[PDB]
Amino acid sequence: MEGLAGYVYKAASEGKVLTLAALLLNRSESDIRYLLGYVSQQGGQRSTPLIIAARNGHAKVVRLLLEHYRVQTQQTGTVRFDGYVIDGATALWCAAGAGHFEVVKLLVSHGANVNHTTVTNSTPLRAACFDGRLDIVKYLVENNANISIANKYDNTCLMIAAYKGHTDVVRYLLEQRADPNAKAHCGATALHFAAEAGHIDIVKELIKWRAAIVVNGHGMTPLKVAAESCKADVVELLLSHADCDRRSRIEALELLGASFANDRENYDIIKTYHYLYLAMLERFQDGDNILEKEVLPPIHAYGNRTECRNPQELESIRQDRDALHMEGLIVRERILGADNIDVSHPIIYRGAVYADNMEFEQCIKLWLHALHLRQKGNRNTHKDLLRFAQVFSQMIHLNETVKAPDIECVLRCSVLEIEQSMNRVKNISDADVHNAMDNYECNLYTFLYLVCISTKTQCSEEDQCKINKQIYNLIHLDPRTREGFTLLHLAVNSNTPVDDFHTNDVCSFPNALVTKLLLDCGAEVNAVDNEGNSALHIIVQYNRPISDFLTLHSIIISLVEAGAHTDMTNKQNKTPLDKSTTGVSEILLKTQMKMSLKCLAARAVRANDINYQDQIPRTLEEFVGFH
Amino acid sequence: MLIKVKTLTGKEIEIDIEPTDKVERIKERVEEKEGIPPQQQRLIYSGKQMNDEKTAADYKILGGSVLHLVLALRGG
Repeated sequence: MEGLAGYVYKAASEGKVLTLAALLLNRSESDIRYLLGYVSQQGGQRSTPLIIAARNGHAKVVRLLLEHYRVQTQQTGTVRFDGYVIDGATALWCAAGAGHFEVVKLLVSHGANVNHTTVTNSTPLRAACFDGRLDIVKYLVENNANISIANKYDNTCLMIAAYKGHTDVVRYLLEQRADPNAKAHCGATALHFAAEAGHIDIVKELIKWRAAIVVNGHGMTPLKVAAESCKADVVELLLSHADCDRRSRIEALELLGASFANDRENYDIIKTYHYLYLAMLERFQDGDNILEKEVLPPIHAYGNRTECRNPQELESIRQDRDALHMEGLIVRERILGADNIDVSHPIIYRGAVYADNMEFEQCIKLWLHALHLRQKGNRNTHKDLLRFAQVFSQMIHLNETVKAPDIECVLRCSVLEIEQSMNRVKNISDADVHNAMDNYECNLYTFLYLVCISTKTQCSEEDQCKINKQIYNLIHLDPRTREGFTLLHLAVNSNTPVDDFHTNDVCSFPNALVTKLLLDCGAEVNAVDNEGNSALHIIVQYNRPISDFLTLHSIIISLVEAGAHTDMTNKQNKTPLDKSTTGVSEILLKTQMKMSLKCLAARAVRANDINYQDQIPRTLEEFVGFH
Repeated sequence: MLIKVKTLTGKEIEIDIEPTDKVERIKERVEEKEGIPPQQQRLIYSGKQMNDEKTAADYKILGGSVLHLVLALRGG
C-alpha cells in the first residue's frame, strides 16, 4: 500500500488525471483517506498530494479529488518557493502563492480556509499579492479574507505587495480599506518597502490614501531611504506632501546626491553635484533666517575636509571628481550618524574604486574607517578583513611600502573581532553556528594573511613591538579552528587555503617567516589538533621539499627551537619521523632531533602499556601521553 | 663534472666531481667554494644524505643537478 502512495503523490504532482483516477479506482474509504493526505518528501517539500497539485497548478487533479473523493481542504504541508520556506500552508495558500487562478477558485468553492495562517502567520491573500496576481487577490478579498492580518514580522498584505513590483494588487488593497500606517517589526510601513524598492506608482497611491509618513524602528524616514537607495525619481515625489517642512527636505536632497556620488549601480557625476547644489541653495534663501548645516568635525579618514558651508565652496568643487566622491561620503555619514547598517557600503565602494585606480593611502584610510564603523556596530566583519588582506597583498605585490600603524590598526581590529567571533561560536546554538564557524576560520586565515604581509614590511621597532603585542594577545586568546588547528598549525600547513583574489601571489603556506614570528610571540608549539598532530607533524607532511626547500628547512629549525617535542606522538600513534613521506624532511628532523632518556623511557613505558596513572607525577602523565 | 647544487639562498656549489667520484670528499670541494668544512655540509642527494664513501653513482650519477644541502653544524 505504501508503494502505491508514491505513485499517487507523483500522479497529483505531475498533473496526470486518468492514471490518478485509475490508481484510486476501486479503493475503499480507508484507502481514500490514507492515499489523499499522506505527506511525501520531494524537493524539500513535505506536501500532501492535494497541496502539491495546487502548488503545481493542476486544477483538474484538484477538481477530481475535491469534488469526487472528498479530500480535506485543511491539510498542512511544507513548500519551497524561490528562496522561501513556508510550513503549514494549506492547498489554498499554495494555489494563491503559485499564481494559479484556476486552482484557487476550486478550493474556495469546496470550503477552503480563506483566512488560513501558516507558521509565520501567512494569509493566502498575502501570498497572492506576493506573487502579483490581481485576479486571485480580488477573488480572495471577496471571499472573506482579512487584509489586516500580518506575519510574525508585523508585515501586512499591503506592505509585502508594496515591496514587490505589483501595483495592481496594491491599488486594490488600498481601496479595500487597508491600513497604510501599519508598521513592521522594525517600524517599517508599506511606504518604507516601496521607498527601498523604488515604485513610483505605488508611492503616489499611498500619499493620496493619507500615507501619514512616520519614522521606522531605526528612526529612518522612508523619504530618506529613497535618497539612501539612489532613487532619484522617488525623492521628488514626497517633497510636495505639504507637511515635510524645510529641514527634512534639505536632508533628503543632500542624501540622494551623496548616494549617487558613491554607488556602483547608480554612479553619476552630474547628478552628484546637482542634488547637493539645490539643497545648499535652499539653505541660502532666507538670508537672515539661515539654516547652517551642523557639520561634523573633519575626520583624518576623509582627508581634512569639513564639508561645504557656503554656496561658493561647492561651486569650487563642481568639476572636482575626487572631492565630489569624498564630499558625498561626509555629508551622507553626517546625515546618517554612521549608525545605519548601510552607511559603510558607499565607503567600502569608494575604497574599492581608489584601490582599482592604484591609489592606496586613501583607500586604506576609508576602509579602516568603514571597518571601525562596522565593528562598533557588531557586524560580521570577516569579508572586510578578507579584502583588507587582499588590498595589503596587492600593495606589497606592486612593491610599495605599507603603513605599519595602519597594519597595527587592522591587526588590533582583527584580534578583537576574533573574540567576538569566538563568542558567536559559543553563544549561537546549532542553527547558524556552522556558518559562524566558517566565518571564524576565515577570520583566522585573514589574520595569517595580515601577519604574512607584516613579515614583508620594514616593521619599525615600535610598530613591530605593537604588532607582536597584538599577536601575543590573539595567541593567549587561544585561537583554534574546528580541526583543532591553532595559528601555528595553519601557518605550517600547505593545505590552508590562501585567497586567490590578489593574495595567493603573495601569501604562501607553509611560510617560515610567519611561523618564526609566531614563535617569537610565544605560540604553544606543542599544541594538538583533533588528530593529535602538532605543528611539527603538519610541517613534515609537506610534499614539496625541492620546489621550496628553505621554507621547509628554515621553519623546522624555527619549529624545534622553543621546545617542539620532536618525538611527541599523535592520536593515531605516529611519530613525526613516521609521518615523513619525504627523505629531506626526515633527515632534517633527525639532524634537529636530540635524544633524551625521558623520551626513551616514556616510549618504552607506552610500548608495554604499564599502568602509570596515580603512580607517576601528574606532569609526567601528559609526557607519557605525548609518546 | 661541475655541480650546480642549491644552497640556503639559491646559490651554487662547484663540486667538480665526476660520477665515479665518492661523495665522501666530493661535498668538501663543493663546500670549499661556499666555505663550509668537509664534515659539516650534510648535503641531501634529492632524497637522502651521502654516508661513508657514497660513490656518486648512488645518486643517479646526475650531472650538475641541484642538491639542497643542510647547514648541520657540530658534525666535524
